[PDB]
Amino acid sequence: QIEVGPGATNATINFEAGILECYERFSWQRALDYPGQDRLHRLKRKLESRIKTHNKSEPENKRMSLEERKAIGVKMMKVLLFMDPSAGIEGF
Amino acid sequence: QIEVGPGATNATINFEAGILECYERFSWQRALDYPGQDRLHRLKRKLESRIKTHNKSEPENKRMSLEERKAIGVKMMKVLLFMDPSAGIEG
Amino acid sequence: GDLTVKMLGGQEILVPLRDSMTVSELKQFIAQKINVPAFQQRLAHLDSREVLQEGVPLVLQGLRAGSTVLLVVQNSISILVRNDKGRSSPYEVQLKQTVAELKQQVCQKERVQADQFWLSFEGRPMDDEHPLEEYGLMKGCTVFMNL
Amino acid sequence: GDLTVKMLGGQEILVPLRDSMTVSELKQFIAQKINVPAFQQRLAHLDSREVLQEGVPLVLQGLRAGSTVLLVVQNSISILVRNDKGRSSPYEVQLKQTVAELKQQVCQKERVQADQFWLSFEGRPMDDEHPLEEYGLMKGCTVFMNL
Repeated sequence: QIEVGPGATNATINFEAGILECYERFSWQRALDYPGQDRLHRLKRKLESRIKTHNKSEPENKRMSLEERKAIGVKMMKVLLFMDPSAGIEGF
Repeated sequence: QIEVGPGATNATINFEAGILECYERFSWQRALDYPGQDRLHRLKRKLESRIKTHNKSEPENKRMSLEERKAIGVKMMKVLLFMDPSAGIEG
Repeated sequence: GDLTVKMLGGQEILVPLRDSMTVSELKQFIAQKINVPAFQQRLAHLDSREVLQEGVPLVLQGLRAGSTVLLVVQNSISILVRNDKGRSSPYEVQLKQTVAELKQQVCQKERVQADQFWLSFEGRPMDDEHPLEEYGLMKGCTVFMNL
Repeated sequence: GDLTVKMLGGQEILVPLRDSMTVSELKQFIAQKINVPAFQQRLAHLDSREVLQEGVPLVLQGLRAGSTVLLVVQNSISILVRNDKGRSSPYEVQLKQTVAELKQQVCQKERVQADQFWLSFEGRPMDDEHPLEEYGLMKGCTVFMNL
């Protein structure tokens, strides 16, 4: 659905990268239940394979590890949640 | 595993509700790829069945629908992203 | 010149705008290009992350040939709220924005504190924690300031 | 009196403070009762949203029998960076934080400017803009300072 173009795959990699960082932080509060903890780890592994297949078909100058993809993920999450583009790294 | 107490099933309900609302807001930007859109829909269905089965075993005084769980979901997401409890409220 | 509006999903929308057009004209432009109404659009600089000021031409806000603008779409709406003196005032809000921030919004918008008044829709008092979809607000409708 | 500490998974810890008790003491009590060290703990007033001040008794910050405090746990690990003379010095670092920030921590920890050195792990240079997780630091692992 919608009108999604190319490069939505890259932005979904990144978006989910931040979803995972969110589950991680959540779990630190001993608040992620057991099925959800396995949901977290399944997310991590299938994300890492999506990232290596993706990075290979991209410029090495734009080839990013999971851990840098998760910084972009948190940034687009903070802009969605505060519906401010001014929250990417300027809104607090 | 990590050891969680009671009420982790509930707070996981709410957390994944906010996860859903994040997606939804995402796909409005025509940014959710096709496998991910379907990930959105599977998440929503599996969440509502979790919400009714869970809500049956809770007081009517604390029985919340999906759309009101998603709002707590956002409130816990903002504290997780900014690692501040001071982002739950008008911050 | 040529300005690129980038959206979260990687789309870029190259508004050729030299001019001295305001941001209403920019939101209008892009709104024609991707079928999203001006009111559903929040905008900011790509690096300056500051949300653009309306009254000012974009040439003043240091936008130049090849600049970059971030576009976020928010399925929200426009409404009026009218005060004790009877004058209406427009407000765009998010359906999931709760009446609490709409209150605090008309606070400094008008010039009062938040701790005094109800706020009502169709002679229905609105409850501070509850969001606005609760009270079925549509395009352009009207909310009441209850002293 | 007695004060409630709530966490995102519905835990609530009931810490009783009486006299002049300090937030350091609070963090320590909750640390014993939950096996999470006091530094990995960020606490804030439930709704007053003001993050509490350290050296001051909680009873000044309007905390009282019945109040509620929210605890969010931030995870970090302890590492060592060693200097040119060879002395490891510890540091508590967050994996998402940037290197620059560790770099800025080693500056004032060892009184130097940050314009002077590399900062390397597994003899791999560490780029100021990347986060530390990129390099997979672990508990008690050792980062190098290269003038």
